[PDB]
Amino acid sequence: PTFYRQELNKTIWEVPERYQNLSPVGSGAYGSVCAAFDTKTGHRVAVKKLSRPFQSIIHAKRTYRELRLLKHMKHENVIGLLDVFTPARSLEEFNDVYLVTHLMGADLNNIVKCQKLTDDHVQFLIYQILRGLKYIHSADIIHRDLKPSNLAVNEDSELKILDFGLYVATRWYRAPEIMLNWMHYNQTVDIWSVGCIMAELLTGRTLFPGTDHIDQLKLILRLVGTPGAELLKKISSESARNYIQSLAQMPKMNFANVFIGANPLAVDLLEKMLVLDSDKRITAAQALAHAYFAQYHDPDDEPVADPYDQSFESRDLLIDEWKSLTYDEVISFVPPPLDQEEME
Ligand SMILES: Nc1nccc(-c2c(-c3ccc(F)cc3)ncn2C2CCNCC2)n1
Ligand SMILES: [Ca+2]
Ligand SMILES: [Ca+2]
Ligand SMILES: [Ca+2]
Ligand SMILES: [Ca+2]
Ligand SMILES: [Ca+2]
Ligand SMILES: [Cl-]
Ligand SMILES: [Cl-]
Repeated sequence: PTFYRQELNKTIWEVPERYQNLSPVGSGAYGSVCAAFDTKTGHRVAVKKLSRPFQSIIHAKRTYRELRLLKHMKHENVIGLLDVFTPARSLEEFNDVYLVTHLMGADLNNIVKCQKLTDDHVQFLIYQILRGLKYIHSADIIHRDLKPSNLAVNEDSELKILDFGLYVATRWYRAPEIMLNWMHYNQTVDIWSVGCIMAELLTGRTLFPGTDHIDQLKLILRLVGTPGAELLKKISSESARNYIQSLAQMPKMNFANVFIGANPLAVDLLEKMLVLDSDKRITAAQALAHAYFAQYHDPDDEPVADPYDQSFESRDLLIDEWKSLTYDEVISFVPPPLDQEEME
């Protein structure tokens, strides 16, 4: 392919002539993103240029991690790859990596902001998040920082999870076990986040808008009640445990009185998601079977992922080894068919 250069976001992008009309649409994880027109298929795409992908072993391994992850993800509610390219003609000059996916014009904050969503619409949005999470969780991949700005949405409210498995971030949607650095956690950290997202879609208000980690924990405990001693097991820091134990005891609120006027099935699902005990939190696959999603649920169209080999995560390799491995993954990429779906 012939490449061309264009300055975007104050830096030179070098992309195949196939991709035209590049225009910036914001930052992504470890890179920045432009919308583009794919002249081969007439489809709109998003191209992410990774920022300094091989500057250090930290960048180099995270570049490999992201490319491996995105090459594996093949689900309608999860960001995957249409293309990956580099202007380099050999490994020796390989220093830049561009990732291509279908263009999604918005994030979930653009949906929930200037509209009173209907309950049927909220169901569809949360259903899609859970379908994507069932898939990634089935490959032992967790998001850990799921939030509206990590949900890409198009003009028809079709949604994809992004930046899973990977500047001041909001902590308002993080699972308490993550926010507070608890010793053990599981895939249901992401279900807590779904509960906070869903609550906000139903009420139009952030569920736990804490000003710091302590204020956020206090807001959480006001809703769900103070935890038992069993939960202290999870917390290494004695001062943190002593603090939580020292709090005046609070009962769990009845969610029916918090989410006044919501579909009772929505309230019931929130009660199952917003539990402090992560071993008692509903899973994505269980939530998909909940009656709240009855009109959308379809067991034939809620697939799991092929096994994903993450053995590389435990390995320390040299920068040039990560770089060569990443180059191999760029070269071996097989673009998917344009049409991968059939009528049910
Ligand atoms: N507009 C749009 N459409 C699809 C994806 C993205 C995207 C990507 C991304 C990831 C992988 C890839 F291969 C290509 C792009 N990373 C962050 N974002 C956006 C997520 C919403 N806020 C703006 C940036 N942006
Ligand atoms: Ca990891
Ligand atoms: Ca169906
Ligand atoms: Ca088809
Ligand atoms: Ca379609
Ligand atoms: Ca069927
Ligand atoms: Cl967000
Ligand atoms: Cl701790």
